[PDB]
Amino acid sequence: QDWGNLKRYAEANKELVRKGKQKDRVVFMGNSITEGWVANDAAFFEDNGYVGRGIGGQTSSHFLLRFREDVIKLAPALVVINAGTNDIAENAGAYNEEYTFGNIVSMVELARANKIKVILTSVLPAAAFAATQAIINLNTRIINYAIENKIPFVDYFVEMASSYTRDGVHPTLEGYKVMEALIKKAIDKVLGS
Amino acid sequence: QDWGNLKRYAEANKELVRKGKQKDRVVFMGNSITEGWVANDAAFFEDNGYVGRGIGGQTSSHFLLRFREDVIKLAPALVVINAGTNDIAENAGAYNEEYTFGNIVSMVELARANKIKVILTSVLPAAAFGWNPSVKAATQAIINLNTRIINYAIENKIPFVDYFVEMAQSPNGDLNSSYTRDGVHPTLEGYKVMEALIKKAIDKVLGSGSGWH
Repeated sequence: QDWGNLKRYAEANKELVRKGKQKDRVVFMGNSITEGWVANDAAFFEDNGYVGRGIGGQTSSHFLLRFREDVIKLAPALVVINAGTNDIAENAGAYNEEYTFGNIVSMVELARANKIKVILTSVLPAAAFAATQAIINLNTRIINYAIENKIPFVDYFVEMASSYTRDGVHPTLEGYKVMEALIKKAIDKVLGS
Repeated sequence: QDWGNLKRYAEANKELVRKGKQKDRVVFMGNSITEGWVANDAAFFEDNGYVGRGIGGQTSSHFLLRFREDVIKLAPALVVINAGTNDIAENAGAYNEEYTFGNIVSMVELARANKIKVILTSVLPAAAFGWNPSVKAATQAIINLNTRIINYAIENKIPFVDYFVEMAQSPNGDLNSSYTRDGVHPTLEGYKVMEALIKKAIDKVLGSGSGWH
């Protein structure tokens, strides 16, 4: 058993460490949208020196368990954390806003303890404006925390289903292309500052 | 679902916060050893203002998941971490020293981010019994993990309480046979050895809490 799925990237991490620490490496942590980003446009990551560490179906608890191996040990300059909303889908009745939010705080604090800059992101489903309440309440709580602690963040807007989404939840390839320009702006500002 | 077992102490944490803030609270994070310590010797915790947050069978990965709710949100002065016994025992999966040691470091960094002092501790010696061939390899893993912990403690000026050296026996490095009956918990005599060490170390960090006596 390997509940956190540290196995998923363990060999890939080994191959990275063998190739030497890298300037301005950015790690993307997240669930299926982050996983699907690499699947849909691997060259965006490879060309930019970005490392995708997304795993579909996972919660912020899994992210916290993988954080040291899949982020800290890669010695990145910056980590993009897409976490929060997916716990509501995945945990359904057991979702607890305090626990999810606390996992995000924990990863921010681990990143900062290791001199890794942070961008928090969220991909807000279109029909989020049943779980609307939980999604908005969590996103607003993260926004307030981000402002109070000067954490840059990016709220990707998913249109109503559109050449950018089929279901109003997940990006198409074209939807990923427009998320790329936006996240790059955020990253290059954070790395330059 | 609640793989970390945040449910175990959720209600007890609520009732603790209801009773108000305590300046010198110490939280003990741990597995069956720590859970059974409160069961066998509640007075040691109650008399000294310590809070036990042990859960049986749990690994350092569980502890990392529970750390914010069961340590940070209790606003303690200090957290005692004893982690590793079940990582090595493999009751919850294969053992990886890097993963386990890294979970301990992550807890230390979360503690420090929250102005909580840390005492790190040795994983206890493995108990030899019957026809269990895994015990000699577990002892080598325990000693190697404790070495990673103690060098990290030295590097970061963190106190390290060496239960192991006081509870192991020669030549095999396994548990003093007197110090366990069930192979899961120290006996009370074993807990008393651990109490003298950890209380001395807590009092060194926080000062004497004896009051007027």
